Amino acid sequence: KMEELFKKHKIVAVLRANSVEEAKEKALAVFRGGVHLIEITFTVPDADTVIKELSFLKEKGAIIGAGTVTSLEQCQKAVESGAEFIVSPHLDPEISKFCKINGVFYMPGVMTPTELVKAMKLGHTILKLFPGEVVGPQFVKAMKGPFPNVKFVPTGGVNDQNVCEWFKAGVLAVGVGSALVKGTPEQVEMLAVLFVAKIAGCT
Amino acid sequence: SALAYVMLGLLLSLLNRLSLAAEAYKKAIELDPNDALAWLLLGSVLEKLKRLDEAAEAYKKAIELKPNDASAWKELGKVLEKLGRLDEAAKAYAEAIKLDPSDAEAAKELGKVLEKLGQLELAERAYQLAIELD
Repeated sequence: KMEELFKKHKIVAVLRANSVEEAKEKALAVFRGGVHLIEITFTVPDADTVIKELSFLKEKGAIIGAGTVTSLEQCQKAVESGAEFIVSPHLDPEISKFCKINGVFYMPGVMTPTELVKAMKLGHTILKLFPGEVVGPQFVKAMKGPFPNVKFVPTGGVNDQNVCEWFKAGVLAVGVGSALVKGTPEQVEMLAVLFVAKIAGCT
Repeated sequence: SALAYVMLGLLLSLLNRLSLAAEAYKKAIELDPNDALAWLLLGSVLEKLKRLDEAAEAYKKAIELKPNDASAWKELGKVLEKLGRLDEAAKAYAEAIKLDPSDAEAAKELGKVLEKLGQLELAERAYQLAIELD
């Protein structure tokens, strides 16, 4: 499944840009830096064209997907573009039905235990913890008891100083966005090889 | 005879007769152009002979043979940093860490190259990586 690919690369690049050409540059730098899970948010104008213009990286071994999906009609353009996973900052049940029928992996946004239960009843066991800068790694370690099946991929508050705290708490991967986006198309590649190293060094 | 000349260059390298050792490695290269050990040793001998421009060429020929030597990439970072290509050396130290994220020396030397190159934030993140390793 996509879960085994999340468990291997352990890092997802939440890419947010302003233009179409700006997004293709940062995705090339992130992939050259060792990160293979790239999340192209739909706040970028014409994000459905960036995903289909990065289709050559799927031959090089990259997993390009669509993130920050608010409406299901946005997920229509996301699936038709060629995205391999759909990511939303909130739990939208109608998007889960469309992704299940079309056969696309969907990771909803969850912040509370009740939002997790409602997402579990939809069949999801891999949830996005947004914003991680508010719940913290203590949240992941707290849900390990009552919900031993849920696997979190946080997005907020995941920096190099505490990237091992998330993993030693029990997360499946981490979604770094601000740190990887900031920088020139050559600083972005360097920021990736430094972040991949710290993740590999965590106990 | 391809291996014997490599052992000859190692012995000459033990007596500080480095220029004579470089001739021994070059003879093994002519016997077998694919001996990666002869190329890697020749680069480390020319590095101390301060033929840094020729030293980096032998290190590249060694990496071309065995492209997963964290020792060869890290040694190519030393030559390119002393030669003047600080941005090409940082890209070499990057490939060394891609192969071994536990190399405390490659992470420390990358932070020094980036600190002289400009990005203190990219250098500081590299400095903390090396400190946490050791």
